[PDB]
Amino acid sequence: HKRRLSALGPGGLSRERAGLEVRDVHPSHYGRMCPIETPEGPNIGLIGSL
DNA sequence: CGAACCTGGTCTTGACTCCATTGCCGGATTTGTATTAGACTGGCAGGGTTGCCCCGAAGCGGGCG
Repeated sequence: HKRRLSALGPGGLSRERAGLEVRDVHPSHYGRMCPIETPEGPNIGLIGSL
Protein backbone atom coordinates (compact mmCIF):
# COMPACT_ATOMS: atom_id res chain seq x y z
CA HIS A 1 0.00 0.00 0.00
CA LYS A 2 3.12 2.05 0.17
CA ARG A 3 5.13 2.21 -3.08
CA ARG A 4 1.78 2.67 -4.83
CA LEU A 5 1.38 4.88 -7.87
CA SER A 6 -2.15 6.24 -8.22
CA ALA A 7 -3.06 8.45 -11.16
CA LEU A 8 -6.36 9.53 -9.62
CA GLY A 9 -6.92 12.17 -6.97
CA PRO A 10 -7.30 15.93 -6.62
CA GLY A 11 -5.31 17.45 -9.43
CA GLY A 12 -5.51 14.12 -11.24
CA LEU A 13 -7.97 12.51 -13.60
CA SER A 14 -11.06 10.78 -12.26
CA ARG A 15 -12.35 7.46 -13.54
CA GLU A 16 -15.19 8.88 -15.64
CA ARG A 17 -12.77 11.39 -17.15
CA ALA A 18 -10.34 8.51 -17.72
CA GLY A 19 -9.71 7.61 -21.33
CA LEU A 20 -8.58 4.22 -22.51
CA GLU A 21 -5.19 5.47 -23.69
CA VAL A 22 -3.88 6.44 -20.25
CA ARG A 23 -4.55 2.94 -18.97
CA ASP A 24 -2.20 1.18 -21.37
CA VAL A 25 1.48 0.42 -20.87
CA HIS A 26 3.68 2.87 -22.71
CA PRO A 27 7.15 1.39 -23.38
CA SER A 28 8.74 3.90 -21.00
CA HIS A 29 7.28 1.96 -18.08
CA TYR A 30 10.02 -0.69 -18.26
CA GLY A 31 11.94 -0.39 -15.01
CA ARG A 32 9.86 2.49 -13.71
CA MET A 33 6.44 0.95 -13.06
CA CYS A 34 5.34 -2.66 -13.10
CA PRO A 35 3.14 -3.69 -16.03
CA ILE A 36 1.66 -6.61 -14.10
CA GLU A 37 0.31 -5.39 -10.80
CA THR A 38 -2.85 -3.30 -10.99
CA PRO A 39 -6.27 -3.71 -9.34
CA GLU A 40 -8.54 -5.75 -11.56
CA GLY A 41 -11.69 -3.75 -10.85
CA PRO A 42 -12.52 -0.54 -12.65
CA ASN A 43 -9.07 0.85 -11.89
CA ILE A 44 -6.92 -1.09 -14.34
CA GLY A 45 -3.93 1.12 -15.05
CA LEU A 46 -4.99 4.08 -12.95
CA ILE A 47 -3.35 2.51 -9.89
CA GLY A 48 0.05 0.91 -10.12
CA SER A 49 3.16 0.27 -8.07
CA LEU A 50 6.82 1.18 -8.39
C1' DC B 1 -88.54 -31.24 61.24
C1' DG B 2 -86.61 -27.54 63.67
C1' DA B 3 -82.80 -24.55 66.19
C1' DA B 4 -78.90 -22.33 66.15
C1' DC B 5 -74.55 -21.41 63.75
C1' DC B 6 -70.90 -19.23 61.02
C1' DT B 7 -69.74 -17.94 57.00
C1' DG B 8 -70.20 -17.17 51.37
C1' DG B 9 -70.19 -12.59 50.24
C1' DT B 10 -73.20 -7.71 49.16
C1' DC B 11 -73.59 -3.32 50.07
C1' DT B 12 -73.41 0.78 52.47
C1' DT B 13 -71.77 4.67 55.69
C1' DG B 14 -68.89 7.56 57.64
C1' DA B 15 -64.56 9.26 58.76
C1' DC B 16 -59.90 10.31 57.25
C1' DT B 17 -55.85 11.11 53.93
C1' DC B 18 -53.80 12.45 49.97
C1' DC B 19 -53.28 14.70 46.11
C1' DA B 20 -53.83 17.19 41.96
C1' DT B 21 -55.14 21.76 40.14
C1' DT B 22 -55.57 26.18 39.62
C1' DG B 23 -54.53 30.85 41.55
C1' DC B 24 -51.97 34.39 42.76
C1' DC B 25 -47.65 36.47 43.14
C1' DG B 26 -43.08 37.67 43.02
C1' DG B 27 -38.43 37.04 41.35
C1' DA B 28 -35.35 35.00 37.56
C1' DT B 29 -34.38 34.48 32.90
C1' DT B 30 -35.18 35.03 28.30
C1' DT B 31 -36.00 37.27 23.95
C1' DG B 32 -36.71 41.26 21.28
C1' DT B 33 -35.48 46.10 20.09
C1' DA B 34 -32.84 50.29 20.08
C1' DT B 35 -28.41 52.73 20.13
C1' DT B 36 -23.66 53.79 19.96
C1' DA B 37 -20.68 60.72 15.98
C1' DG B 38 -13.28 61.15 13.52
C1' DA B 39 -13.22 58.54 8.50
C1' DC B 40 -13.59 54.78 6.60
C1' DT B 41 -17.14 54.40 -0.31
C1' DG B 42 -17.42 49.43 -6.23
C1' DG B 43 -16.01 41.34 -3.99
C1' DC B 44 -12.22 37.48 -4.30
C1' DA B 45 -9.64 34.15 -7.71
C1' DG B 46 -10.89 30.44 -8.52
C1' DG B 47 -10.60 26.18 -11.77
C1' DG B 48 -9.63 23.04 -16.04
C1' DT B 49 -8.06 18.80 -19.55
C1' DT B 50 -13.68 12.47 -22.24
C1' DG B 51 -15.97 11.37 -25.86
C1' DC B 52 -19.87 11.20 -28.52
C1' DC B 53 -24.45 12.98 -30.13
C1' DC B 54 -28.16 16.14 -31.28
C1' DC B 55 -29.55 20.55 -31.81
C1' DG B 56 -29.88 25.26 -31.71
C1' DA B 57 -27.32 29.88 -32.22
C1' DA B 58 -24.16 33.22 -34.29
C1' DG B 59 -21.63 34.37 -38.39
C1' DC B 60 -19.55 34.67 -42.90
C1' DG B 61 -19.70 34.36 -47.95
C1' DG B 62 -23.06 34.87 -51.43
C1' DG B 63 -26.00 37.31 -54.29
C1' DC B 64 -29.84 41.16 -54.83
C1' DG B 65 -34.03 45.71 -54.73
